[PDB]
This record gives sequence, C-alpha cells and structure tokens, in this order.
Amino acid sequence: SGAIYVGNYRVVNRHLATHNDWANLVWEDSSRDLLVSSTTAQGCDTIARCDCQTGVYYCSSRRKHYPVSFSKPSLIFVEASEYYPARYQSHLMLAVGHSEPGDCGGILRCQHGVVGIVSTGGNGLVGFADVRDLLWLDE
Ligand SMILES: COc1ccc(CC(=O)N2CCC[C@H](C(N)=O)C2)c(OC)c1
Ligand SMILES: [Zn+2]
Repeated sequence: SGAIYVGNYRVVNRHLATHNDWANLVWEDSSRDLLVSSTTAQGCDTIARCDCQTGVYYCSSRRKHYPVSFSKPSLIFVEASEYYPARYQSHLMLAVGHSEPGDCGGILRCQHGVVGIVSTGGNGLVGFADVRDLLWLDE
C-alpha cells in the first residue's frame, strides 16, 4: 500500500484504488497501473522532474529503504494477475531489489523528489510506475 500526495491530488496504484478514489477520479491509465484522485487537503509531497536512474525506495515487506539503479521508463511485459490480463505495462522502470505483492505503493525518490511508486515485482526484481512525466500534478 501507499500513495503520493501532491497539491490537490492523490496518486495510487490503479489496482489498489478505493471506492472514494474512483468517486473523485481525475485520471487513470490501466496500461500504467496508475490512478489519480482529487483531495480536499493540500498534499505533503514534491515530484522529481529529472532523468535520474538511481534513487531509494521504501519496501514495506522489510520495513526498510533500499538504494536502487533502475531502467528508464519503458514498455515491459507483465504476467497475468487477479487484477489484469497478461499485457505490456508502459512507463515502467525495473531494478534489482526485494518486493512482494503488498509492497505496491512504496515510493521511489531521488535527490529531486518523488520519481514513482512500486507497481510490480519478481524473483529479486522490483518495478516502479514512473510519475515524472505527469507535469499537470504541479498545477
Ligand atoms: C515476488 O515478488 C512479487 C510478486 C508479485 C507481485 C505482484 C505483481 O507484480 N503484480 C500484481 C498486482 C498488479 C501488478 C501490475 N502492475 O500489473 C502485477 C509483486 O509486486 C510488487 C512482487
Ligand atoms: Zn532526480
């Protein structure tokens, strides 16, 4: 679990969005596993606007942060789950690191701010949904 709170927006994994997120929908994209809802309170977070390929993510299944080197946002095949059929997920960044299904929503940050959120995992891999291209989150 986890979310990004920036301005009057809440960014969550689309597959973990609540009834309230859908009732206050701003934008969603199944191919990216992202959903953004509107909030009444002003949010706590800054979005990175950079090309960093290193950063630190929070891993809930270890209660720890880990440093990672990650690939640039790209189209990656993701196996079928209870949430989606087998498909290519876009704007996904992979890194070697620990992840379990409940780790989705953990934030990845660099020195410039929030880069993205955990969205996939595998045997010693962790995948992050990028948010740096969503310029409208800042206005
Ligand atoms: C072994 O580590 C795992 C195993 C399985 C997963 C879960 C996973 O990847 N998905 C299930 C939820 C929707 C995801 C999507 N973006 O399509 C895909 C994991 O997530 C962090 C770590
Ligand atoms: Zn950066």
